[PDB]
Order: sequence, then C-alpha cells, then structure tokens
Amino acid sequence: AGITGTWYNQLGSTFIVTAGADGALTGTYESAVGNAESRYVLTGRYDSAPATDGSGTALGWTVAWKNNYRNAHSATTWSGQYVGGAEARINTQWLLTSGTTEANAWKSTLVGHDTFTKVKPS
Amino acid sequence: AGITGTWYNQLGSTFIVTAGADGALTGTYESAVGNAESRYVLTGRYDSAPATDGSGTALGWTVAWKNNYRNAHSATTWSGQYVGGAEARINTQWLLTSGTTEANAWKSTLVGHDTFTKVKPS
Amino acid sequence: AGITGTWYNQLGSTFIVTAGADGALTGTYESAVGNAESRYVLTGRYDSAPATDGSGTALGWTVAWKNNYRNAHSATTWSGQYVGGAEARINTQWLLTSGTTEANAWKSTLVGHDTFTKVKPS
Amino acid sequence: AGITGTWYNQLGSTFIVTAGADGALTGTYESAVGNAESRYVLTGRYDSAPATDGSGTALGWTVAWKNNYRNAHSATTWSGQYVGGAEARINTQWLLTSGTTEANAWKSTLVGHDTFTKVKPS
Repeated sequence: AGITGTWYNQLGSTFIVTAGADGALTGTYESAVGNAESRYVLTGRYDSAPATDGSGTALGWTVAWKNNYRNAHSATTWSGQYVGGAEARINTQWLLTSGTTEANAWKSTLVGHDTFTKVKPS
Repeated sequence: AGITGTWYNQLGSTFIVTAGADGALTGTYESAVGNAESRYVLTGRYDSAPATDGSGTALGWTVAWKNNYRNAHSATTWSGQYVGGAEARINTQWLLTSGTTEANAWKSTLVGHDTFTKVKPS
Repeated sequence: AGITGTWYNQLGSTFIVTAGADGALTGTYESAVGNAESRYVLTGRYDSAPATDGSGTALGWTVAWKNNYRNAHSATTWSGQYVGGAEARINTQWLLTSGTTEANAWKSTLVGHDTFTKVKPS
Repeated sequence: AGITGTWYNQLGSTFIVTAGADGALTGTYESAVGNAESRYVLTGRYDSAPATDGSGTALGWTVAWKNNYRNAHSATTWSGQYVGGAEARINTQWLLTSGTTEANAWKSTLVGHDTFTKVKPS
C-alpha cells in the first residue's frame, strides 16, 4: 500500500507503480497523459521500513527513454520521499542525462524537481 | 556487453551489475569495500540501443540504503552515461535523499558526481 | 519594477535586492523574516538584456553563511530566472556547500529549489 | 587566505578573482584561454573566517553570460570549497540556467561539476 498506485505530476504525466515487499519499485511511465508509445519502463527502490517519526519514505526510480517505438538516447532518475495520508504526495528532484560526445559531456545533464499526488491536477 | 561487470569509484565503493537486453540494470552496491555489510540492491535502466555516433550510453540506477543489517532511511539515484574502450567508464551525477519531516525537507537531498571504472583506485 | 525590490519565499525568508544597471545584484538575505542576526550579504548577476519572446530573465546570486554574529562555514548559490508581470516570480535551483574534508567531501552539497514572489505566503 | 589569484580548469578556462576581507569575491571569467569577447564579470562570496580543522573554505560565485559583446541569456552559479596547500584547488558543483518560456522551463537548468587549480593541467 501507500506508494503502490497511480501518480500524477502537475503537468499531465503519469506513472503506475507497484511497490514490492523487499523494497522494489517497478512500473511504467506514461510521459504523455495516454498513448501506448509515451509509455516507458520504470524501476526503483524505496525504504521499505521507514522511520515512524513522521519522516517521509525515501525512494528513487529510473526511466530510460527508449521503448518499442522511440529512443531519446537518454534517461532520468528521480530521488525524493513519499508522504502518506491527507496530502499524499511524492516529492522529488531529478536528473536527466543524455548520451553525448566527450566534447559535450558538460552539457549532458538537466536537473529539476517534481511533485506527484494521487489526484490529477486541473 | 560492456556495462555488465564490476565497477569501482574513486572512494572504493563497488558495484556488480548486469545489463539486460530489455534495458534492465540489476546487481548490488557496496559503499564500504571489504565488507558485505554495505551490500545493497541496485536496480536500473540504460539505453539498450544507443546512438553509435560516438556518444555515451545513457543510464541511471537507484539504491535504497536498507538491507538486512542496517537502514539509512534514504536512497540514491545515479544519472549518467557509460563509455567503453580502453578508458571504459561510467560518469554520473547523483542525488541522495533522506526521509525527513516537512521541516527538514529542505535538507533532504545531497548532490554529487561519481566516476566508475573497471579498475580499482589507489 | 523588475528585479529590484523585496522578495519572499514560502518558508519565511526574504531578500531585498537592487538590480544594477550593467548587470549587478547586491543586497541582503534574511533567512528568518524579522530577525537581525540572520541577515547576510547577497551578491549576484542577471541578464540585463533578456530576450523579447516570453522567456525569463536569467539570474544567479550567492550567500556565504557568515555575518557578524554567526558563521556556518558554508555557502549557497541560487541559479534561476526572473518572470515579471501579474504573477511575477523568481524560480530557482540552489546548491549549498559546506566546508568538509577530503573524506567527507561527498556529503558536502545540498541541492534544492525555491520560488520567491513579490507577495508573502500565509 | 589564498583564494585570490588565477584559476584554471581542464577545458582551458580561467577566471581571475580577488577575495576581499569582507567575504567578497570579484573577478573575471574567460571560457577562452585568451579572448576579450570571452570575458564576463564574476562576483561571489566566500567564508572569510573558515575553520582550521582541515575543512575546505566554502564559497560560491555567479557569472551572467552577457558582456560588452555577447549575451547567452543565461548564468552559471558555482558552489564549492577552496582547498589550499600544495594541492591547492577549488572543487565545485555548478548550475547553468537559461531564460526559458514557462513551457521549456523544465529543461532550463544544466548541472555539473568542475575543479580549478592554481596550475594549468595536461
């Protein structure tokens, strides 16, 4: 429970994630709101025995932007924490790297944040 | 091939990973050499068909810092690219997130970089 | 209008800043609203001829967390952009490096994000 | 106390910087080994009473990529620590932001690292 299920960020993006008993996160990422080729494999890990003091649950997952149809030659990883209950939400920061020449290494990695909630937004 | 194998970073951390045809990354991590008290589960994704024009192969992976010995209440994700050849390496940046309370949420995430080689460092 | 003035983020921090003619940012950052021993010097840079296509105004500044009464032995740099208009704001990502040692250098840099508006939260 | 002076990274970029006794950092950056058009104002802050326990000296500075010649509608912030001695060096992580539209704001900011030494490498 808790992590398992559908999450939406505040810009029309989805991922259905199942959380395993050991600490696994596997699922998909529907980069577009719906369509079977904006969909990408997702896998990750989470603190499957988190503090009880009212801290968040630490987690991260990875998606590589290749599927059956498309390749961005790149990948994103999210790192953050899960908060349950009233405003259940996943707070993250993310890195998105592209394969580059050595020459372009330096401009290879974008950084950002993102918040997913259990209820779609506007 | 290439990616599958054992990897070392400047600080003597190690990880043994398997790269699957799909795009799966599966192995373990160790943040303190010698001992298996720092053996944690790694799962990830990589670009199973990258752009042969000389660019790196994009990938990322996650490690939840909980195993059967200790629990850290935090996870790390690595974003980066793999390069093979005589100087084979994985160059990454990473986010380390600790579960916190609303209060310390601003102190939740560590950022860094990491270069992994097939050869143990001095 | 523009950048020059008073800004607020969600957590009760303010800075007052003057946007110099040729590209300077100078001012003070108060981490606690109405608290004297929490003012620190701010210095920065911004794009003084930003585009005319809707884009934001690139900017960044720095605070070394040392003043008259306190010294954290650390520093933050904010990088982001300014948007004027009805919903004026400065969207930022920040890095916070503390002085560490060789050994502990890995755990030296906090990463995050922040948004300042001309009009207080609640 | 030896922050002021000339600094190099491996991609043949320099900055010259003067560190006042008030926490100020003023200087020039020059992404080209030589070349007036490649010069940009630099301004920052550092910790002017750093601990003497073997920790680096925390600092950061900003550069807005507009000068008397060019405008890149962006700015970099570097955050990091000065390490003196004979292996003297400034270890940083940086954030590069361009002015984007709200639409492209997600790919606004690059991340990376950089090391500077008082001596040009390879």
